[PDB]
Amino acid sequence: GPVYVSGYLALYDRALTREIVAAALPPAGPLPINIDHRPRCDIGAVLAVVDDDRGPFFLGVVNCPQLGAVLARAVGPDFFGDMRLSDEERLLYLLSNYLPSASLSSRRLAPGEAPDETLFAHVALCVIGRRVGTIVVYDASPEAAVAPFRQLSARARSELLARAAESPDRERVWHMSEEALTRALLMLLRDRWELVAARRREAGVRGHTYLQ
Repeated sequence: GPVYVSGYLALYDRALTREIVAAALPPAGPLPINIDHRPRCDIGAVLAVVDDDRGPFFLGVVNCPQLGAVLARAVGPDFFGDMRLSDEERLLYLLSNYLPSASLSSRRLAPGEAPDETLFAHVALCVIGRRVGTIVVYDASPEAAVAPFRQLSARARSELLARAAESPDRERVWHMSEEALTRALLMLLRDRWELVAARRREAGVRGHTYLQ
């Protein structure tokens, strides 16, 4: 089944000003979600983007049956210990630990060219490494995936769930070959995890299950 992802794509007062985001929303078509900007590597879709006071904020669906297996193999045999967990839960831990950030693709415009509905192309989910994007949260339902962002306005929150519940992409399934996903997902960890823990706290996002 599907799992869900959310985050601020950018923060107005930290590339993206209020004016630009206004000109870009809502997008001219739905935005795919992919791994590290690789096409032929779509795993989901942005169900909605709102223009919250702090920044543009998305809610997305991930739903690629092959993904959990390939992730589980990356991480290798010993990762979960004694823990008794469903496939859904395993994947959420794996997403939370190996794809903890995202990266909006915006079209570079020529000078002279005014931002519009086609500006935003897609949201890459970013594999942990040299460079970490904007922090995201994963969970089993849309409400749970948005819940840790306590600063999200109520206006933007309902609007985002309302929009998301009528996305034509809510029920899709994205199939990926194992070979495709395997290329996508290949000390440097320990360091990057401190950064990610840091950016999580900076963003107000705290948990015990998938977040810390």
